[PDB]
Formats: sequence, C-alpha cells, structure tokens
Amino acid sequence: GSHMGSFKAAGTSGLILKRCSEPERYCLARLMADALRGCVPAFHGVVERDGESYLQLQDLLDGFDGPCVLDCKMGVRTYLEEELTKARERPKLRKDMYKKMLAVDPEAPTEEEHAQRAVTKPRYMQWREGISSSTTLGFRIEGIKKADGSCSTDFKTTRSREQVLRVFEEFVQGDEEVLRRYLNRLQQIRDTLEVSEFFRRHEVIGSSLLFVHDHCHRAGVWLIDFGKTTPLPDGQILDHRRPWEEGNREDGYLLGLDNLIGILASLAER
Ligand SMILES: Nc1ncnc2c1ncn2[C@@H]1O[C@H](COP(=O)(O)OP(=O)(O)NP(=O)(O)O)[C@@H](O)[C@H]1O
Ligand SMILES: O=P(O)(O)O[C@@H]1O[C@H](CO)[C@@H](OP(=O)(O)O)[C@H](OP(=O)(O)O)[C@H]1O
Repeated sequence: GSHMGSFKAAGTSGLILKRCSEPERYCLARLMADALRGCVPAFHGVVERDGESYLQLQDLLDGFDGPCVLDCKMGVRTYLEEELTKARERPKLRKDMYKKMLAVDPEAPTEEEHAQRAVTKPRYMQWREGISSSTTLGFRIEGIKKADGSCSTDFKTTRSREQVLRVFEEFVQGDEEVLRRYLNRLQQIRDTLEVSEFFRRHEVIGSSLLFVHDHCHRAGVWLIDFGKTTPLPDGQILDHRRPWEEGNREDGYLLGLDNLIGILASLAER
C-alpha cells in the first residue's frame, strides 16, 4: 500500500518524498525521457518541506495489497573509482566499517587495520562484495520486507548461486504466477537496458532492483537509487558485462541481470 533514512510522506495520494541528491535528480529527470521511463519510479519534480529539497516519487507499493519487497543491489562494483583515489591520497579511516568486518570474519582485517581499529570505505565495500554474491554473480540481496510485517537484512554471506535461489524460493512462497511475472518483467527490463541511451552513457553504481508482489499475484520490478549513477566523459560508452579494471568504469550491471534472470528461470523449473 505505502512504504511509509531519506523518505517522508507526500501530500498527494500514491506519492513518496525522498531527500534530493544532485546526481539522483539529474538521473531521474533524464530517465523520464529515456527508454527506461517505465522501468523506474515516476519522478514528478522537487518540493520544499521544512526548508529542505525532496524528490516527489511514485510510491511503488501503492498498487499492492500487503506487499512483499526484496531489494537487490546491482553490479560487481558498489563504490565510485574516485573513492579509490581519495583512500590513497587522503584516507578517511572508518571504525564502524572495521567492527562490521570483525563480526563476519575476525581474520579478514590486516594486522594494520586491527592496529588502526579502522578500514577505508573501498576496502570495506570490496570485502562486502566478496563474501556476498556481488563479485561472482554481479548482484546481491540486501533485504526483504514480508507481508506479515517481518523484515530481514541477514544476507551478508549469501554468495552461492544456490544460496541466492533459496532466498528467492522462500520470497515467492511457491506462487508460480508471481515468479512468471517477475521473469517476464526482468526479460523486458534487460531488453530496455540494452537499447537505453541513458544506460550506455552512464556508470550505474549502487542502484537496486526492487521486487514487489502481493497475495493477489500482482508483481512488479523497478530500478531505484541513482545516487551514484554518473555520466561517462565525452561520448565514451560501457558494455556493462566486461570485468571492472580501475580506469574502465565498468559496473557489471548486465552480468548481474543475466545471472539473476538465470537463477529465476532455474527456480521456475524446480
Ligand atoms: N519509489 C519508491 N517507492 C516505494 N518504496 C521505495 C521507493 N524507492 C525506494 N523505496 C524503498 O526504500 C528503500 C530504500 O531505497 P533507496 O533508493 O536505496 O534509498 P537510499 O537510502 O537512498 N539508498 P540505500 O543506502 O541503498 O538504502 C528501498 O529498498 C525500498 O524498500
Ligand atoms: O550495507 P553495509 O554493509 O552496512 O554498508 C553500507 O553500504 C551502503 C551501500 O548499500 C553504503 O552507502 P553508500 O551508498 O556507499 O553511500 C554505506 O556507506 P556509508 O557508511 O554511507 O559511507 C555502507 O556503510
């Protein structure tokens, strides 16, 4: 029915407010005129609320009767290349990121990180990518909100193809119609991405696919979160499949989407 960090209730029905970020505002404005228009939440412009700027977005949960939601972070890389430059010239040591690391694998931090009780953001993000499915499959499950009100973010070590399949298997709860609709939507999204003027021109980092379904077998998928999506310089383009090597700005977005369609197609035959 309604999603209600960055989010606030909107005046108009079926809308949601999200804290304005300049990269995200640029991106949503472009996407409304792109092949991808139908694959992203409708963007209605910016509004002021308590002296601060908000994106007026379509509430993706509005069409659904008690929605189940899964957030899938897309790409082999989850940080901008500029973070790698900043961490070499002027590292911001992060003590929070060190404690999250210790918790999952106490042997993961180096002798110096242990001494620092702190890690760089890129180091933490590369580690996160490697213990989840991000590095190998080019996406990872971030979270589920079920129809019973229960939520989980317990997916940091969800890595193998079969582990990912079991999360989707539990998420769709044997609803053949929801899974068929999800696969049809993902096939149509892949086709739209492969012709999109926006997509060939932009490095898409930190974006998610939001899967939404309900007990009436309504099912939708949208791309969300363009806070780290940046244009390539002087008419350079990405294939979004080839491996990332510092300088090439490749995100593996379509490697991810390919693997995700493969896993859902496998689940459909089980
Ligand atoms: N347009 C939308 N309508 C309804 N729910 C949304 C919408 N956009 C995002 N959400 C929900 O809010 C969550 C956060 O979205 P996101 O755009 O990633 O926010 P963020 O705080 O900017 N980034 P992140 O750090 O990745 O969570 C999603 O996982 C959804 O559950
Ligand atoms: O999911 P966990 O393991 O908690 O890690 C978190 O992953 C976010 C991306 O999902 C990052 O956000 P980002 O989109 O890069 O701004 C956070 O970074 P930050 O603390 O804000 O510098 C980072 O801690």
